[PDB]
Amino acid sequence: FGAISSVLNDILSRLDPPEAEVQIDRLITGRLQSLQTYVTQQLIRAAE
Amino acid sequence: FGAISSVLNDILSRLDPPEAEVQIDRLITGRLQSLQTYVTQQLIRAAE
Amino acid sequence: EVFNATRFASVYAWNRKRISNCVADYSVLYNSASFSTFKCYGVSPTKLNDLCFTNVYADSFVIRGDEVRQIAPGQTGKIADYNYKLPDDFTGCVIAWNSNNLDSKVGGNYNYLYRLFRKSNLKPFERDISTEIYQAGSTPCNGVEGFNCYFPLQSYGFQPTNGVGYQPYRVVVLSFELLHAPATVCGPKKSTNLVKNKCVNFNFNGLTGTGVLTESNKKFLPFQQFGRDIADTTDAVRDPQTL
Amino acid sequence: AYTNSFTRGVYYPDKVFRSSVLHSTQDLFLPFFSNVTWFHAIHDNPVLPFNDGVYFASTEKSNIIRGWIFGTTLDSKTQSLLIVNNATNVVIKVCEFQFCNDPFLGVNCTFEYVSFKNLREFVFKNIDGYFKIYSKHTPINLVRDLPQGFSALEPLVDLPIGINITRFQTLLALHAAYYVGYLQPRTFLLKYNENGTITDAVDCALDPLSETKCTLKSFTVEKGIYQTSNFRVQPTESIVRFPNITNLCPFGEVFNATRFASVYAWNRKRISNCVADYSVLYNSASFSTFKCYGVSPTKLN
Amino acid sequence: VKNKCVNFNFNGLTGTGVLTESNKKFLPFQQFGRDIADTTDAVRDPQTLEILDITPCSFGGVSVITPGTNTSNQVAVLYQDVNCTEVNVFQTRAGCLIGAEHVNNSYECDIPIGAGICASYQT
Amino acid sequence: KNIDGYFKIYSKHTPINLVRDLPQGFSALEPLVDLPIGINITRFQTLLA
Amino acid sequence: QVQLVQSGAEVKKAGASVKVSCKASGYTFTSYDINWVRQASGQGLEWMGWMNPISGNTGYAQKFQGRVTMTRNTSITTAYMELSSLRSEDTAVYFCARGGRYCSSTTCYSGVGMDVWGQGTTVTVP
Amino acid sequence: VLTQPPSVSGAPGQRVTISCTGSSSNIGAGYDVHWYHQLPGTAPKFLIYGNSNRPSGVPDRFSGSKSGTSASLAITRLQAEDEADYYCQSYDSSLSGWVFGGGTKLTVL
Ligand SMILES: *[C@@H]1O[C@H](CO)[C@@H](O)[C@H](O)[C@H]1NC(C)=O
Ligand SMILES: *[C@@H]1O[C@H](CO)[C@@H](O)[C@H](O)[C@H]1NC(C)=O
Ligand SMILES: *[C@@H]1O[C@H](CO)[C@@H](O)[C@H](O)[C@H]1NC(C)=O
Ligand SMILES: *[C@@H]1O[C@H](CO)[C@@H](O)[C@H](O)[C@H]1NC(C)=O
Ligand SMILES: *[C@@H]1O[C@H](CO)[C@@H](O)[C@H](O)[C@H]1NC(C)=O
Ligand SMILES: *[C@@H]1O[C@H](CO)[C@@H](O)[C@H](O)[C@H]1NC(C)=O
Repeated sequence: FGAISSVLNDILSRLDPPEAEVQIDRLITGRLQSLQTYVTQQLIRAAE
Repeated sequence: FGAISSVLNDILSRLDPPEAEVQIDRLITGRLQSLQTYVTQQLIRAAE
Repeated sequence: EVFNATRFASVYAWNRKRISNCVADYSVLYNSASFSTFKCYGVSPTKLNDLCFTNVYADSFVIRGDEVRQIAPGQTGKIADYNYKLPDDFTGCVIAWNSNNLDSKVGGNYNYLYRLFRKSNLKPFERDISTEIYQAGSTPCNGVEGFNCYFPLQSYGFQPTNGVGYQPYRVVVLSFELLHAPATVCGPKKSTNLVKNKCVNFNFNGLTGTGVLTESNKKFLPFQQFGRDIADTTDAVRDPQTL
Repeated sequence: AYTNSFTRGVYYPDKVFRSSVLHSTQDLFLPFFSNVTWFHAIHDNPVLPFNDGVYFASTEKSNIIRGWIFGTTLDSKTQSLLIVNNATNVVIKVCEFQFCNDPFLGVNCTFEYVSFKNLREFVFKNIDGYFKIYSKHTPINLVRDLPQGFSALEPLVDLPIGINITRFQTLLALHAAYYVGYLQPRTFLLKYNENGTITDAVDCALDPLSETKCTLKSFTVEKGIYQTSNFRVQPTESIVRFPNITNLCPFGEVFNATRFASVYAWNRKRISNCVADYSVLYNSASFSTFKCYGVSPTKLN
Repeated sequence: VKNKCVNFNFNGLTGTGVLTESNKKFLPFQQFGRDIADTTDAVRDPQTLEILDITPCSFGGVSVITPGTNTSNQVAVLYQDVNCTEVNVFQTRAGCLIGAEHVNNSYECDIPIGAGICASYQT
Repeated sequence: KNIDGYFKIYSKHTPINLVRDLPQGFSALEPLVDLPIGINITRFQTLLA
Repeated sequence: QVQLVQSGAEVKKAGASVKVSCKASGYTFTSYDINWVRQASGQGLEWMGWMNPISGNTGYAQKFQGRVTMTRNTSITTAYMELSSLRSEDTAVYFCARGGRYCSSTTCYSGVGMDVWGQGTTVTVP
Repeated sequence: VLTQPPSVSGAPGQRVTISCTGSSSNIGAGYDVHWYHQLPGTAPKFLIYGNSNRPSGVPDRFSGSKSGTSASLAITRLQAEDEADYYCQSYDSSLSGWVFGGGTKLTVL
């Protein structure tokens, strides 16, 4: 998602909190937006 | 949503405009994404 | 007392002076060209007069000119981790004017002191007066300095003969925390009369907005200031002029 | 001696008025229906852990309990407060007062301020340098123990001392019934009424009733199934498994070589079969700048 | 350790899980294993050449069976898809149920649990 | 091959019984030794004895 | 940039006391521990103890216990070795030391008394 | 002094491991031994501390090694001009903080 790693254990062990918040809320923006695509997608699928 | 405050009169009354585009932009991408989840949620809810 | 002061504390025992029951104008601070760096991401410098603050603490200390970015949310450094920690959610504005001519003397301003050794990171806004000898090795240290025994609270030397990179610089955390406590330091603005049943641009203790102002029958307790709805938006207020 | 702390110990986390709305916050309260110790006032002042706070209650008829000393050493070695009320003045100072051999009141002076039928609840604490005096006086008709009932505990005065307290000792009057509940960083479902008195509270990390109470944001939960949190089998210990490397790596060699290459012909020294501690790297203070882009500057060892 | 999830760090790779023996025939250059979801499936112990399967231990959300507070204050907890070792205790296919006594008599479902188990409030 | 300065040796030894063409069947090359050299490689020449 | 001034040649009666000075001022003295080392005329050197200018540490050695105290005037940071009720063993040249390692470095290495002081002598003869 | 060639007549280049005998607290634990030198004609300016750790103008010929119950520093390249006064100091732990011996001297004939 534009962050420098994707395994969140690796990001936690890899980044300090001040830049970790930058990469991590990038990851959260990506992984949320994947989750709302997932839940609206299975929610429209649930309408189906 | 990553901004330092949540009331818009508070965030505008204490931020200088050049960094206020950044702070307001974080707040409105959060607000608009939450409102987007909201309007899609009532779009599928109004579909139901 | 916090700008024109004769005495400044150090980073180990920095003064945490509650400033309350006074009028904070900031306009003379704008008109002053004395400040060199005026850094804060919390509040704005110039559009601050219309705001009235919860309670402001002036953290008075001295650190180096290269250390002025250490007083920031999330900054990691020697003094930042052993003397004075700033939280990530820090609200308030740190001011650093030049101290080229104030906090210095010919023999060396030797009263400013700082910790260099600690086995733990600091809490935000803490007050560590620990006077034990730091243990460097595994040998027990019975108050005897030397090998594996050094004392953490280190001092500075400030002389006008020293270079401008080693010249004393003044950095002061006027910590403007907008917290729950009652507003007492408002801007130097004149008050107006109250209007009911007509919506008007209100600025009550720094909170701006538009709305109608009618009397309310609720018994706000003394020290009870606002009524917030579910949105934490101010639904009711107590007039600070008339109870 | 144990007691069931029925309902006491609820205060205001903040003093912003709310009406018919249930606010959830993390704060330090003692749990409801929990185990609290029972004391008498004959011939007992051990120094109990005020790790983050206790709740005090007094059954009083002649004003015997009159003060407290809270702190981390409580022996004038640290800043410790003393409370006396000489029938006309409220006196709360942390200044270097002369305390007795056994601290009582008769029957570093930095904080520059120099001057049954009744249940009394007092919680003196420090959160972020604020000293909140919490007080409530309540009439009752009960003699056996602390009463069952709800009592909001309101702040009165905030004073500039900001004191470390990790363990506390009560103050006696010589010529004290109290309760000790260990507070924890717990989340609490709080109820405000339209008149602004906190009428009820829930320690919602306690039992399934309360867990449903603060996940459903209601004091009354319907009959049903409700997911409240997640259960994870916590790791009891840490296992480290690394190759059986036996050679100290030549990191010092590429720091202390007799010559270094230019940027026109810089080298690729590739490393395998090594141990890297980086503790000598961080212990060396020679670093003029350390801009560490992918990995943490400190958290690498 | 085996059959007990702990904090492992195998050659810089961290996680939480149990370490069990595997029959997964690695080639000598190859060192790590992956899943369909390309997370770590197996590792070789770098000291003793053995294939160690990695699987995170039993986890899951906790759900709560509770009747009305206007009816009862009796409490119950449900641990779904947890086997009754790692946690008046009942084990079912849905998980480890603590608080409700298991009844061989069958009633109509009031508070659903999972895998055909349901809880209610009766004598 | 050499990629990023890593020289991986690939080897495979299989028997064949065929007369006209390379046989139809799948055979993967496995790394054995990875080597730190850092070169270009563009041309190969076959020698005999 | 280390500057070092001390007392001069003196004669004192047995049983007397001296208010001696070992005066360091004018530079980054804080990284340096102003310790104390002597030598007899024609003997090897010997270390009496340390005085730590870093905010108030006290600790002695055995050969002059009961005879000497120390204090520091932290304004301009004058170092003392207070020879009180003097005896025969202090008739020598007395000097200070200077812990040369840098204190904002975390590794506690050896004291490097790179610069050495002027003079101190309490000769006890009749 | 602690057990070395304690006071010998030595030309500048003599390859004499001018030692400094220390116990397990000194030869093993106190590896930060530094050599004071009160120089003839000036206040002590040893310019030799931490064994082979050198300031400017100081050569690596003063080699610092711990061997059993023996320290080491030597010189090379025999000449005439290096008449000097040497001292070894060790962290003696239970003794005073850092202690010498008897006053090693280097002199020519
Ligand atoms: C408070 O006291 C505890 C124990 O006495 C100690 O661990 C902690 O560091 C102290 N914190 C401060 C800010 O003094
Ligand atoms: C303070 O406010 C009240 C509000 O009516 C008023 O009576 C009083 O005059 C005010 N004080 C001054 C100095 O005007
Ligand atoms: C709260 O205040 C109102 C207003 O006077 C009063 O009538 C009522 O009795 C109070 N108590 C409640 C609502 O419990
Ligand atoms: C290294 O580890 C292996 C593990 O298989 C062991 O057999 C060997 O004895 C170890 N050698 C040393 C020197 O620890
Ligand atoms: C639950 O644990 C018991 C304990 O040994 C075991 O016998 C049983 O097989 C487990 N249940 C499942 C479904 O694996
Ligand atoms: C290796 O290959 C590149 C690309 O063909 C070439 O530019 C380079 O000059 C070669 N190396 C040397 C040492 O010539």
